[PDB]
Amino acid sequence: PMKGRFPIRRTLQYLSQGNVVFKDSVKVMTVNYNTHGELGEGARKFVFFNIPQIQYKNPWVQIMMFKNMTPSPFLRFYLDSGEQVLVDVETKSNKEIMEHIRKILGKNEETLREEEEEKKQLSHPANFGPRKYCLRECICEVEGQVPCPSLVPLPKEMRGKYKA
Amino acid sequence: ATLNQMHRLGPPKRPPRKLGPTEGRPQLKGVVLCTFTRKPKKPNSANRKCCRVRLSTGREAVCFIPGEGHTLQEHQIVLVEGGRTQDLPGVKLTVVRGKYDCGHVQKK
Amino acid sequence: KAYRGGHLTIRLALGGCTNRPFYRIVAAHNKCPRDGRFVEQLGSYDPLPNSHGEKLVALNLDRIRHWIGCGAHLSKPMEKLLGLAGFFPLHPMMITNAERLRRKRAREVLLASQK
Amino acid sequence: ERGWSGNSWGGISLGPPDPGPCGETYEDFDTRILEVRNVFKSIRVLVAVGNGKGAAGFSIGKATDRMDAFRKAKNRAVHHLHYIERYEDHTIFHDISLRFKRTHIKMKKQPKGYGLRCHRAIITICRLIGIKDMYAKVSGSINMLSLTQGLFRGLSRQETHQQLADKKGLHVVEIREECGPLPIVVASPRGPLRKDPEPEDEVPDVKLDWEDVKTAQGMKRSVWSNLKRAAT
RNA sequence: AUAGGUUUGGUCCUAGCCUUUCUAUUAGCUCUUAGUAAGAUUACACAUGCAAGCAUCCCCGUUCCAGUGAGUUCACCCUCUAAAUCACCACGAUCAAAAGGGACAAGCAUCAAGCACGCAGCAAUGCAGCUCAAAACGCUUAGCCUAGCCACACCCCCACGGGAAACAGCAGUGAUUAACCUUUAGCAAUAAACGAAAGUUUAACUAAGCUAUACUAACCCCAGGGUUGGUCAAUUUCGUGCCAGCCACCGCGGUCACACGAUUAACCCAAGUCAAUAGAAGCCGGCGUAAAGAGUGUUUUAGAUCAAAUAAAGCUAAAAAAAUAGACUACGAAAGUGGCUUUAACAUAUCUGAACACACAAUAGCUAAGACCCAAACUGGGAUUAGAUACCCCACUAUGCUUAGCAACAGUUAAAUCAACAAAACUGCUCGCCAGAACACUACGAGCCACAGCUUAAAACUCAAA
Ligand code: FES
Ligand SMILES: [K+]
Ligand SMILES: [K+]
Ligand SMILES: [K+]
Ligand SMILES: [K+]
Ligand SMILES: [Mg+2]
Ligand SMILES: [Mg+2]
Ligand SMILES: [Mg+2]
Ligand SMILES: [Mg+2]
Ligand SMILES: [Mg+2]
Ligand SMILES: [Mg+2]
Ligand SMILES: [Mg+2]
Ligand SMILES: [Mg+2]
Ligand SMILES: [Mg+2]
Ligand SMILES: [Mg+2]
Ligand SMILES: [Mg+2]
Ligand SMILES: [Mg+2]
Ligand SMILES: [Mg+2]
Ligand SMILES: [Mg+2]
Ligand SMILES: [Mg+2]
Ligand SMILES: [Mg+2]
Ligand SMILES: [Mg+2]
Ligand SMILES: [Mg+2]
Ligand SMILES: [Mg+2]
Ligand SMILES: [Mg+2]
Repeated sequence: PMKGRFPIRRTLQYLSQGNVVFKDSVKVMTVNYNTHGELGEGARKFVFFNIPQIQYKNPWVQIMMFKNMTPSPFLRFYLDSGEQVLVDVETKSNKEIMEHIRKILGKNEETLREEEEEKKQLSHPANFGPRKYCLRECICEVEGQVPCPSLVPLPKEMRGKYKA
Repeated sequence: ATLNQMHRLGPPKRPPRKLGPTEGRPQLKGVVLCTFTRKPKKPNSANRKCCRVRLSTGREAVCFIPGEGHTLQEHQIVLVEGGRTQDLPGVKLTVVRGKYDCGHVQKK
Repeated sequence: KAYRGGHLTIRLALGGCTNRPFYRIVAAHNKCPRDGRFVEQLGSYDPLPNSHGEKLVALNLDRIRHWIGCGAHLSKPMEKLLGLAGFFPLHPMMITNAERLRRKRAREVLLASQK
Repeated sequence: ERGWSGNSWGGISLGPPDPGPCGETYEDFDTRILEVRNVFKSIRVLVAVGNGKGAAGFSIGKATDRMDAFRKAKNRAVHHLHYIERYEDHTIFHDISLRFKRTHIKMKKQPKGYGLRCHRAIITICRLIGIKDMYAKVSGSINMLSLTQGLFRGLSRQETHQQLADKKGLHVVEIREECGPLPIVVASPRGPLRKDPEPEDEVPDVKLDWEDVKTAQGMKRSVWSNLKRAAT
């Protein structure tokens, strides 16, 4: 079987389950957490389960982790403007931490839907080209138009061999 | 191995495939230097018809002549394909019948 | 790729098969090959009448206006297509060729009458 | 009709089992040869029987003559029948991963019309049992006796939906993509129903197979997978 | 992979090799038509003809298109900003160089060190730094990430200069390779150049020629190729007799050969068939007995969650090493430690983690000296059968002696215990190691030493097993 505990974490589908897409301001996220203590349990889970998803959805944000440097776990976000955002995470479950960061620094569903609609415009259905970029290679694939000579020979009157 | 070891070692590196007597080519042209017979390895007994040929690559190699009866002589041009002769150790080339000087086997 | 000089131009790139032409209206660098790299596809043109007896022309008018406003040139066939669509004035040569064909048909009719 | 090959005994039918000394008839049972081997001479034969409605079994028979071995194996098989539970009488209730000795078997429940994409011996035994849709992969040593024993063991140790409902005291609700968001209750507890919901495990600690995940992610590239084949 | 064949007297396990599938090229045999697509082996040498003009002179273009794959992280993103198109007053868009930042193929660590590869100051100058086992530096291989892109354009990377006289433009040729398209037509369409324009030019391109390489559709008569022991669909009668011959693997052939040759019949595919070659598909598996975990301890960038010792002094009873205690099981990292007294004295508040660092350890042998009762490899002498006793006896060396030196850790017994035998099974986490046999405790390279060497450790040929 797949090695390690919770191998589902190492599947693309789980990695794409992440619902936190940081705004463009966020550059760095530091995660200070403690290896022992019940009050930091959620933070530990946040490192175990959700940091991979956050990194997957935010490949250009620098995520760094720190262990047993402070009595209390916390998150810090550095923004492009130079601002710092501190999030205390004692007594908070990993899900609560995810919701908090999504609310304060995550793009809303409206902005994401706008981005997908913008992405849609790039692939105009009316263009003709290779399958990698377009739905159809040629107009001859459209019913009612003259089909390929490869699949249906043209009449002699439309071929140059019989016109020259 | 652990995940760290698999990461450090990386994807398996399949060694490059070994080139055979034809050097990765379907056939090779050759010039017959001498014709002779060789005896099989012994669960079997026969006098297998073989010829030494200088290939277009310059290497000299032993080839097996299939069929009943051949008219190959020295300085004649032949085409040799791959395929081991299972009885003869070290013979890994076979003369193509019906190409250049080597004619097709005479009927009966 | 850096070309010495050159400009963008909206032109017709030929695809399809032997004796079955089809055109893509594209904005591309003039030095690029006819059916090679382009900047954007701005429409299509099927010169063969379909089962309904129509020649189908698709024009991305918004993007055509954008690229003309960005300094793109137009090939003569594209100018003639835009004139036929009513987007541009009729090109002078459509008018002149129509007049020439009228005169030729008049000469043929006069020959028939003379005979 | 031939078996798995022209010269192979495997897959060949031996007909119904003989009427037993107990006085039962078995005209609804079909017998299939799974293996024939020369014992150094005598013959050892592994055969399987089944009525196509969940009752199936297998047995070994040893005799100097092949037909005597067949008869012994068939008659002993009919008296060692497993009953195999079938979901909707066409497939298994859930995926079954087992290892018998050095033979590993992964079985996957499949929708209707999927067919039997299994080892040929597994196809024969499934046809005897009455399973019509299933996927199976055999790994490790492909030993025919171990394969048969592991198959019967895993298929006899499958938990039905009613069993799960009674154990967990909860409704087993089926979701089908072809049926939209409609909830289909396939089983309800016979006793009282627990009012506290199951813990909503955010990430279950299940043992995944790299084979399935690799196929799901599209990184499988085998030229032998998903080949067109005759109806089974 | 839905798998299959093949190691044995037999079963099981492990493990390689091969079979079945899909493409491409070449070869044998065969081949009717129509449409379409694709089309030197060679960065070897090229006869011949064409491939760039336009235009009232200036200019502009010939820097493009077309070609090839030799070399090979100039291709991508961001910053800045030329040239170019259009605004044409720029405002600014579009496009896109040079420069700055980042990213960017494969194999080999037997390529482990590179050798100036950094920083600070206006400069003078100052500091000694910079990259690298998380792979620097180096060698080898290869066009790439294909609406296309990169590189090159006879060679000397470049091209002032030199070799020298150039098809990697189209058609065509010689040589070479298993590899082999016509020395056609037209600028009618589209594209490019030029012109104010009518227009002119273009081996781009368009329309044709050749070719079962491929796809599509046919066919009025018209079918071939391979195969038929098992894997794997399908043999009649003769010939031959371990010969001739055949096979992808296992194998067949010694007078009844379904396995060779002919013949009959059948089977598969079919204008093809399928012989050779090359791709397509490879490690989340293991390490007692099959390849792979037995010297000991400490540190180590990081990762994990499991936070009767020893040495030194003395002393000694039975007869130098220590009866009883010891039926004890203690001390130490291991090796080892068992007479008595005294003095020092037995690391560490998580775990894993050095071939390369430091300590030990046992292993015999050398270099200086010294002692020499006894024993004794070698070296001599004595006695013995009928190649004496190798073996018994005597003597004496090196030496024996004394100094001075050279899988780990943390949990569980819940499950179906579990190939087999060993040693009841498993989990989590980490490190090391292993991918058929032999070549090979090997060769070469490197390091260490140095009479013998030790560590790391291949390749060619061969086999279907081991
Ligand atoms: S692809 Fe359009 S005519 Fe063939
Ligand atoms: K001019
Ligand atoms: K190249
Ligand atoms: K060059
Ligand atoms: K033209
Ligand atoms: Mg058969
Ligand atoms: Mg095998
Ligand atoms: Mg052919
Ligand atoms: Mg061309
Ligand atoms: Mg400018
Ligand atoms: Mg640049
Ligand atoms: Mg190259
Ligand atoms: Mg040249
Ligand atoms: Mg040059
Ligand atoms: Mg040429
Ligand atoms: Mg060819
Ligand atoms: Mg051609
Ligand atoms: Mg011409
Ligand atoms: Mg053509
Ligand atoms: Mg025969
Ligand atoms: Mg071993
Ligand atoms: Mg440690
Ligand atoms: Mg260790
Ligand atoms: Mg050595
Ligand atoms: Mg070497």
